Amino acid sequence: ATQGVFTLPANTRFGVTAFANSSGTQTVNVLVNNETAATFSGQSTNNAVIGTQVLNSGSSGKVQVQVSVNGRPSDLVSAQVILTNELNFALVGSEDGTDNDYNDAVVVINWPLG
Amino acid sequence: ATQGVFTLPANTRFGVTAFANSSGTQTVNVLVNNETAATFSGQSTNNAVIGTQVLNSGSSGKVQVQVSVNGRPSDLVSAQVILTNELNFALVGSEDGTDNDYNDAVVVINWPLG
Amino acid sequence: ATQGVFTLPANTRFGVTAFANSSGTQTVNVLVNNETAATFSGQSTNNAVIGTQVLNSGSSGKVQVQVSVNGRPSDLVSAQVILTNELNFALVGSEDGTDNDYNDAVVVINWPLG
Amino acid sequence: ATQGVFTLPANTRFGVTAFANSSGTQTVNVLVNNETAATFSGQSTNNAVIGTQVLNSGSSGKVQVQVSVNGRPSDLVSAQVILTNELNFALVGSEDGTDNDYNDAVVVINWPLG
Ligand SMILES: *C(=O)C[C@@H]1O[C@@H](C)[C@@H](O)[C@@H](O)[C@@H]1O
Ligand SMILES: *C(=O)C[C@@H]1O[C@@H](C)[C@@H](O)[C@@H](O)[C@@H]1O
Ligand SMILES: *C(=O)C[C@@H]1O[C@@H](C)[C@@H](O)[C@@H](O)[C@@H]1O
Ligand SMILES: *C(=O)C[C@@H]1O[C@@H](C)[C@@H](O)[C@@H](O)[C@@H]1O
Ligand SMILES: [Ca+2]
Ligand SMILES: [Ca+2]
Ligand SMILES: [Ca+2]
Ligand SMILES: [Ca+2]
Ligand SMILES: [Ca+2]
Ligand SMILES: [Ca+2]
Ligand SMILES: [Ca+2]
Ligand SMILES: [Ca+2]
Repeated sequence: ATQGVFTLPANTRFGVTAFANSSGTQTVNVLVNNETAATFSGQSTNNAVIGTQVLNSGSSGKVQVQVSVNGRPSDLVSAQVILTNELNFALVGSEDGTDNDYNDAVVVINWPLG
Repeated sequence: ATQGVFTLPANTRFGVTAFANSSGTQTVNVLVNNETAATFSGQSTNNAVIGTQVLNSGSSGKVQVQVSVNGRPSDLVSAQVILTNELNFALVGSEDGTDNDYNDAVVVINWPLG
Repeated sequence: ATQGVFTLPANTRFGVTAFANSSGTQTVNVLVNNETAATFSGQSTNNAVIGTQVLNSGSSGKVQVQVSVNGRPSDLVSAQVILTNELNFALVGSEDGTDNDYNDAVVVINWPLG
Repeated sequence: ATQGVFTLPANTRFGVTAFANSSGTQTVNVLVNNETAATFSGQSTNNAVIGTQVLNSGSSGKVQVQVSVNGRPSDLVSAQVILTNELNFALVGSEDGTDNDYNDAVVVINWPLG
């Protein structure tokens, strides 16, 4: 199944934050309407924040997260969860190796903001 | 129901990160085994990270998030989600006022790390 | 926070199914735009299906699950989860007493159908 | 990533229920101890319940859902959600064709019971 693709409400501000847990340097690309809107790159085995940014979902609402390590795409897992019919999380994990911890880059998208 | 209480695997490192979206100054207490382990505070209407830390869940695994603003406990919402039977998110939103956006302090707990 | 309220897409067929795990007889009311659209009643301590139905989310998309035992509202817990940006679950648990198992009536809403 | 595999608490009763939404007849296999513990079969495009059962999660607690249509494995998507730290849902969708609706068989596992 496709993973890391989410339809946000259109024209809505959202936060995106990435954490790293791997010996490999992680590159996280965030696309809005198929166009790169943010890129974070960092390395940590202690869950450091390698980037955080406020974006806007634009006219289409389409948001896609991609993760790669030294140019190789990581395998993604994702889901969206909504609490009290209001608070939204779009969640991504990724695996760059063999251990299937799926935390090598962890990406959290949250909305609404403000 | 009770919200913001999670049973993590015991003796396991986890990340905890808080974001703010409110005119009010948020005070976020993170309790492990019923004792305060971290306190994040700050103010933002733009989803700023007001704290991020690595903690150990200890012998009980019990982690609780509490949020105060204006000297009163915010109303909390929460859930835990597990992806590919490996990657865990414990999610918290909170409401300090009347608009029920539930984003005034947003807390993300993630594990495993490393 | 309000629980058991979900915004579905307008005019969309959805499934609703309820299970019982309590000595109390469970009554599950499903409202679509604030009007009762289905009602299930039954008693089981073994997860029996007390009702399943297909409904239409109608013009508003607003679907509300209420659970009561002989007219007394149970405490509710709920969330929505979306898998691969397409498959939606709206989940409800409920507690009619003191033990906090939250399974006394369990309600699953799923869409799309077909 | 692997989908449809969940760690339940060991030696614990759980409910498993499947719904069908496809022209193809769905075959849902539920494994405990890596061995088939239940199989549900049926055909519906209207979310019919094609099986519901109570099982014990066994020695390991590992429960796996597989779905096939005329013997061909469907692609699976899954996640687990925990509400109020008590009520657990393990959720599966499956895709037998080209439309990416992932509802062709929908499987819900819930625990605890009683
Ligand atoms: C090696 O590069 C694998 C890599 O880094 C490890 C430290 C660990 O985080 C592993 O999960 C990750 O795939
Ligand atoms: C007043 O302090 C209310 C408060 O701040 C607003 C800017 C908005 O974020 C609202 O959701 C929050 O409760
Ligand atoms: C009353 O007996 C309590 C009630 O029924 C029990 C059998 C058990 O399911 C409990 O969770 C429920 O609240
Ligand atoms: C075959 O026709 C495809 C199959 O059945 C359809 C009626 C629809 O449910 C589709 O999602 C499913 O894959
Ligand atoms: Ca890894
Ligand atoms: Ca890792
Ligand atoms: Ca608010
Ligand atoms: Ca706010
Ligand atoms: Ca109960
Ligand atoms: Ca019960
Ligand atoms: Ca399909
Ligand atoms: Ca289908």
